[PDB]
Amino acid sequence: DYEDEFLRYLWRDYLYPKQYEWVLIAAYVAVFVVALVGNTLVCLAVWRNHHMRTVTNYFIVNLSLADVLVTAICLPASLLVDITESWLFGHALCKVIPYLQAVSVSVAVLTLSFIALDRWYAICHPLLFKSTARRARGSILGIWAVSLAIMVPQAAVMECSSVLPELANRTRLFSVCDERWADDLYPKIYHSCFFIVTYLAPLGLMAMAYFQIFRKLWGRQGIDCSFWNESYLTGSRDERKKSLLSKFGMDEGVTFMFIGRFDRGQKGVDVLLKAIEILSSKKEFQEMRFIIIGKGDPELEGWARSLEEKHGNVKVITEMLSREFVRELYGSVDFVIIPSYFEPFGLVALEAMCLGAIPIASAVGGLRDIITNETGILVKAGDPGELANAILKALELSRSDLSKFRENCKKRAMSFSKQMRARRKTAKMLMVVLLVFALCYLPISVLNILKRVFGMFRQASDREAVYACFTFSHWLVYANSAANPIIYNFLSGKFREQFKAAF
Ligand SMILES: Cc1ccc(-n2nccn2)c(C(=O)N2CCN(c3nc4cc(Cl)ccc4o3)CC[C@H]2C)c1
Repeated sequence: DYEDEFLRYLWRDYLYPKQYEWVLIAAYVAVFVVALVGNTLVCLAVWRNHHMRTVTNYFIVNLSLADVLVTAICLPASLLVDITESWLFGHALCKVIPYLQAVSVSVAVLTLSFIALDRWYAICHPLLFKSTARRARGSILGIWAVSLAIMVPQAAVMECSSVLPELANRTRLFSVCDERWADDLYPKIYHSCFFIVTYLAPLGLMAMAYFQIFRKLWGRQGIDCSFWNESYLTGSRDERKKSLLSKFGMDEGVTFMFIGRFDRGQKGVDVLLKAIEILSSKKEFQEMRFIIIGKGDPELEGWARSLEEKHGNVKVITEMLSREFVRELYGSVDFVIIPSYFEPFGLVALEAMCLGAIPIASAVGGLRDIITNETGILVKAGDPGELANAILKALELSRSDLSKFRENCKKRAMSFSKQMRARRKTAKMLMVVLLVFALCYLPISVLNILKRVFGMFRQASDREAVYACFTFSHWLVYANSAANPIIYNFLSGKFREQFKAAF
């Protein structure tokens, strides 16, 4: 009958001294200061400098401000509650602080989502990529609006109660803050939807987005620009060409060069050979030199050697060469032909371009991205005829200086390589941030979903370790706020620079 009543009456002053408290305090103040100075350093770094004012960094600022909010208001309250098992604040703050916590979690997740979306467009759909500062500073406002709108039920249900309800004796030592619902459907529904909205759906979506992003960035680390440059070549280019041609027993002429596996339906050496057969006539053919380098199918090798013994301006190399010598080739020949069928990386285009070799390549895959206007010739893949015509145009261009074209090739290759490297680094950082986020909010979510929907931890002496789980989960949640600036400091060069300069 009056068991809970009487037991509460007897044990109401039984404080149980927790063995590990000073470590919790130390952890909380550590996280507190680190999150504060870290996130403020983020905000300062971005706001002050102009090169930092990027959409990604505007969002990162939004995230940092969210974390600042949480760290300032909710972290100390969470510390006090978790240590003293009591609510030491007003009835108003009992609604406000958990509300601000929910809202800020929302803001954080949505921010990461917009980061992921922005990067997903920039990388996976470059053509549709629209991302001005006006969009960001206006989308952030939408994030805060929705976040401040959909969290009002939690503010509503937050109540500050103490002694067991329906009890005449309102005597108490301490009060506590918790949720008060009517129908038991309401808390289950709201908390399941809270887990879904603030964790499940956006982290799923972002998992997809970063999956596609990393799939698009995979294997694209760029090339060694320190190796692939003309600096290690001696003399003038035309004299290197003259030396090269005379070394193969040929005379001066507009030199084209293929390098790749002799494949049927990949590197397209067959397209090249066919194109040479097309060029076997015409007046222009004698003005051309061809150097076909590679090794693959015996049929294609024979097909090449036949041309090497038919036309005096065609040399075939099935010999194994060194990178230094390949470099020397790229810095000697006039044009390099990449008749690929689906070339996803086009490292030959980059490596050759860095050495002034002008690319004549099939408009497929990576090549399309690398070779733009005023920096190469692009061909419908597969068609030997259009390739031959491209070679003819190359010849008609060779009756001019071509030097600025080559310098354009160099610049394009270098900027492209640097861009893909920067891209890689950025995506890596954002990935790590998302990951650390997920791991940080995982325990509190598994606990909340196990406490508010699928039963609870309310029965008997099944509470002592559960409190410890909850305190740890809370601390972790706040530790994320300290984590992000550190992540930025290890994985973003510009943030490193600004974090150093701030001292
Ligand atoms: C302390 C803390 C930290 C993070 C939390 N989180 N889990 C998921 C998202 N974020 C929670 C938590 O379990 N939340 C979020 C909001 N809630 C809440 N209660 C709080 C009490 C204090 Cl002292 C300070 C902040 C508080 O936020 C009550 C509802 C419930 C869903 C609690």
